[PDB]
Amino acid sequence: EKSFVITDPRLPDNPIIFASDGFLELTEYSREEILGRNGRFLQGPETDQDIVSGATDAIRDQREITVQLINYTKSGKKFWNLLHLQPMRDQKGELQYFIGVQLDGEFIP
Amino acid sequence: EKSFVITDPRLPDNPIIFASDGFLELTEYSREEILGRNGRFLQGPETDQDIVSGATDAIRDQREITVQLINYTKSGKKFWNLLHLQPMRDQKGELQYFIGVQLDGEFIP
Repeated sequence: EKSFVITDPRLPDNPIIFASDGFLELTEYSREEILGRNGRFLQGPETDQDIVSGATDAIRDQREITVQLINYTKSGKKFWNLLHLQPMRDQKGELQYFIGVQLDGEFIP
Repeated sequence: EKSFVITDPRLPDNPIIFASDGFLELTEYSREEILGRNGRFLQGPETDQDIVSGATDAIRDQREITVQLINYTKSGKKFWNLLHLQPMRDQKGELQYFIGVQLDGEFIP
C-alpha cells in the first residue's frame, strides 16, 4: 500500500488528520497513536537536525519538497524515510492541507 | 513604541503576520523582511537552546509563557529579549493568534 498522511496546517503544529494503512505498516503505530500528532514524532537521535530545520522553513513557506531523513518505527527500528511533502490548496488557491508521501527506498542507495 | 508581533498558528510554523513599529526599531529589520518569518529568526549562536526547547513545547501546547533569551539585531548586535507570548482565542475559545511582546529589559538585571 502507498504510505501517506494528510496534515492540517490550519490547526496548531500541523497535526496528522489521516494516515494510510501503508503508513501504519511502515511505522508500526496505530491510527489512535498517530492522529493529532506532528509527523516529527517519528524522528530520533540520529535524525539530521539541519534537514529538519530546513524542512520547517520550507513548510512555513508552503513549498513542495522532498527530504530524506532517519525515522524510527514504534519498536525503535531505524529506517530511511524519503518523504515528499506537497501543499494541497482549495479552489481559490489557499492552503488547505499538506500531503506527505513516504516513498519506497528500493531503488534509492 | 511598544514592541510586539502577532503570529498566526493556523498557518504553518506560526509566521509573523504583524509587527509593531517598536519591533522594527528593536530588531532593525524592515516590515518586508519580517512578515512571513517565524520569531526564531532573531536567534543566533549564543541563544540558549534549553530555553528555546522550553518555549517550543509551551507554544505547541498553546500555553502562555515568558522567556528571556539572546537575540540579534539585523546588524548582529546581541540583546536580551524578555519575551512574553500569549495565545489570543476567538469567541469560542479556539486559538486564533499568538501575541508576542518584547518587554523592556531596563529594570531586569
